[PDB]
Amino acid sequence: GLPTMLTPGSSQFLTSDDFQSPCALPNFDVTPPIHIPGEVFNMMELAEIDSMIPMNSVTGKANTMEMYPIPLDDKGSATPIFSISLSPASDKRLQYTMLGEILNYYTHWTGSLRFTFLFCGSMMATGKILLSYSPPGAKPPTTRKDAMLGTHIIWDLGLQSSCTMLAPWISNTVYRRCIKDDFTEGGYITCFYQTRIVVPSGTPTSMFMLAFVSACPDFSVRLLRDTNHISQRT
Amino acid sequence: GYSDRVRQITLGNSTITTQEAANAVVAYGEWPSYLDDKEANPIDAPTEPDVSSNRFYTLDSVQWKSTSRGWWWKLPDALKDMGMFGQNMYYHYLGRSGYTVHVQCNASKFHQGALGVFAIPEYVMACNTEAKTSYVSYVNANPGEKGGVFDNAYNPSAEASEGRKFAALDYLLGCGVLAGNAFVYPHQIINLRTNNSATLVLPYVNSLAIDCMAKHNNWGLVILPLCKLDYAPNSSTEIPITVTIAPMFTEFNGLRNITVPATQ
Amino acid sequence: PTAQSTPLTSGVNSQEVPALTAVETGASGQAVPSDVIETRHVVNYKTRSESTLESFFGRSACVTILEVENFNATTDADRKKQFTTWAITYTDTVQLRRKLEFFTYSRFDLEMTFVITERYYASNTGHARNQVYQLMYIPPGAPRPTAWDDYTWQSSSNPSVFYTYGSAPPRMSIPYVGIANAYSHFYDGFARVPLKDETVDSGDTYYGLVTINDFGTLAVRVVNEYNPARITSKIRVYMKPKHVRCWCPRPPRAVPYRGEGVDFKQDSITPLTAVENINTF
Amino acid sequence: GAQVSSQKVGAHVNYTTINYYKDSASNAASKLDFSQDPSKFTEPVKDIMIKTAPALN
Ligand SMILES: CC(=O)N[C@H]1[C@H]([C@H](O)[C@H](O)CO)O[C@@](O)(C(=O)O)C[C@@H]1O
Ligand SMILES: [Ca+2]
Ligand SMILES: [Ca+2]
Ligand SMILES: [Ca+2]
Ligand SMILES: [Ca+2]
Ligand SMILES: [Cl-]
Ligand SMILES: [Cl-]
Ligand SMILES: [Cl-]
Ligand SMILES: [Cl-]
Repeated sequence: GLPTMLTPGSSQFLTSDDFQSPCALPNFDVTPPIHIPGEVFNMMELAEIDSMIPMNSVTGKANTMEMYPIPLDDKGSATPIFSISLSPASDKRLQYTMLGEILNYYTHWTGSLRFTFLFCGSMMATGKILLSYSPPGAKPPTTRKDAMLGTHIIWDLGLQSSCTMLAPWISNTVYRRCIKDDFTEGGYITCFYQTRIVVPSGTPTSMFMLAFVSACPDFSVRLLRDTNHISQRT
Repeated sequence: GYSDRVRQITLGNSTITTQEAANAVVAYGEWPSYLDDKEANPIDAPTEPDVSSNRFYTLDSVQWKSTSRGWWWKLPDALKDMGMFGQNMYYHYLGRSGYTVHVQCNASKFHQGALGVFAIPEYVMACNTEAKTSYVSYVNANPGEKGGVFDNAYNPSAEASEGRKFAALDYLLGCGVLAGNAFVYPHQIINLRTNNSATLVLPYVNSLAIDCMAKHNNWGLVILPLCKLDYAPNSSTEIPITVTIAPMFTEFNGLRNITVPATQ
Repeated sequence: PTAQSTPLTSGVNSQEVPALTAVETGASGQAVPSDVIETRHVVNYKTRSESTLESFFGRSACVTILEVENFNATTDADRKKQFTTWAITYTDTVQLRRKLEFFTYSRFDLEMTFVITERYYASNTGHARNQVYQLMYIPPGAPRPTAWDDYTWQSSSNPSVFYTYGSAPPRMSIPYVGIANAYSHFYDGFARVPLKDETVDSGDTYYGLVTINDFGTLAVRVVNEYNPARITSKIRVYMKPKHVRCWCPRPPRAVPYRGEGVDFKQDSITPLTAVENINTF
Repeated sequence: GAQVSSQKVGAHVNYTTINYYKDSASNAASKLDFSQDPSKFTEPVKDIMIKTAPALN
């Protein structure tokens, strides 16, 4: 025989190996392929689809359809409408979005996050809303005058129903970790009345908006891992 | 002059108009089509009923209330008793169809609410007994044009025989996934301040070229109130939701005597 | 091919309003940072290599644990411990199943790998010679063994692998074997149409993929006759989908499975932990 | 019948493959496919939507 010498690794079963193996059903004639709609090539295609943030997952609303709609009214309070950390894998509200679920199969993420808001009041309701992203390392914003110093958009409610706020990729590291982590903290997303919601008479004075999250085309993930979102008894 | 809000759809002898649309969805970017010779399976010359069957059928309307948790239908089940489409479906072993789905819900500039309208391939739903798995009667799975409703509570039956229906739990989309992620499925939203209709054009979707329509629903249609109906003068007001669906590029194989499914 | 680079952009004062849209259309938000902020040029050299379907599925996952024993069996129950049969499925475990169920339909070849382990049942019954295992794939219709040493194990046509304890984990490839043009992960239907006034039972019939799926049976035995020392074995079965295509994405499983279907369990349908307030960083 | 292809880059670069088996099912992983079309899921609309234009005109 050809003289050979076995190296370390010989006979091991590495579950991420990529070797050929003999076919148990040789010369099997596979069913011919046909075109099926909706072919997927990359999990990041799915990450670019909007899914609803369960933004109002408070006691009594968590694990109900009422976890999604963000309460709005015509009272013009100075208190924030919602506040959430840019922790898209680990945050209690972002982890169960479609993007959050995909991120929990990876260790590292990079790129820009898109937050799209749909106003679901009456046509007669008007308003201006400030949506802000504050990169980390300063006092988390709890007032409009701190929020407006960060990346922000002033949304005018009108015929165009929806407004997109970007959390642009602003990071020390080239990737953030898909866990709660001080070193790769992402910063703060907040929302304030810029004016207030105004309605005429015979109109609901309280209403909702829906918040969606998706990945931008600059977004990618690395280091495949098991998710903490599925388990079984043994 | 031409507008994303104003649309006419004509199929066979039937026309829909809308003046408050929001574009239209073509599911997975693919218009329906006939089955090509290079993808064909059954070898008998198919029936292509064209205008007799490929036309708008309007289902019984449902009432949207402040307390509604949502509605579901299956396709082709919802159209099984619809004119010549139903006859062609039941006289043949095999059928394929695309659809134009037109969901209709008008209100006023003073009403508010938002409906998610989702077209779901292989919309498999949970059963309502924990004594068994996958334990749903044919009759409960196939309600026809009346469809079914979602609930915000899960109350599985004491006895297996009493739980042979879907546990249509709204926030789990009746199937153990979070409803907030239903947007990965072809969808529109009817947001009353913006639009009064949703239009989805669906190609045939299956792991086969053609299949047994009486055994197998290709699509679920889900309507979920994402934001509850509200109207300040009367919180108890009801507005209709009307579902109108046209089969498209229908093709049938394996003609014999008519299929008459069990009713109990 | 790389993920998107960011172009150099300054401000705007314009009737062009890329920040506004209408998601009622069924379109997701499309705007990117250059639409709503001043951006520098950043060249993006990073790729989506590890999120291709081949990369996402490119792992051998444990799908079941089988048990077989080798000892002098004197009862029916003990005779049935000398071999095992398993209906081939990915639904005994949750991890690979959940990844596949991001999709409605799939097409792939399968790499199957096995990890075989033993222990002595007792210390007072001497020793056991090194054991050979037979793992026989019984396609639907082929006769199933009723004893560890019956005629079925001659395996003239069924594929078998003979594995020697302590050797490298055994491994073989299976083609895409589906009788349809893809595997269905979900089937909204039944195996037959129940007809008007038929006498066939409608009270104990099932629904969905469980009514139509059959990938056959794995049969495992120890080929050796019994030693005085009883040996108990575990066979861990691993699946890696390769040459993967998938269609029609789905929301992933959000709550525990309770069987082969989509059914959920009343005590396990609250995946979210409630936040203190809508304003909790 | 050796195939020579680019490796995935590391810290700091071709590799050779020969298929040993008569069944393609026996082959190692498919080569990296960077194909994508997110628009079939993110924008499956009949009428083109220009980002800078109103979504509804
Ligand atoms: C599986 C198991 O628990 N086996 C144990 C056995 C059995 O219980 C008895 O031998 C049966 O009578 O007992 C031991 O003390 C022994 O034999 O050395 C330890 C051994 O681990
Ligand atoms: Ca004809
Ligand atoms: Ca680039
Ligand atoms: Ca726009
Ligand atoms: Ca700019
Ligand atoms: Cl009916
Ligand atoms: Cl009957
Ligand atoms: Cl033998
Ligand atoms: Cl022997």
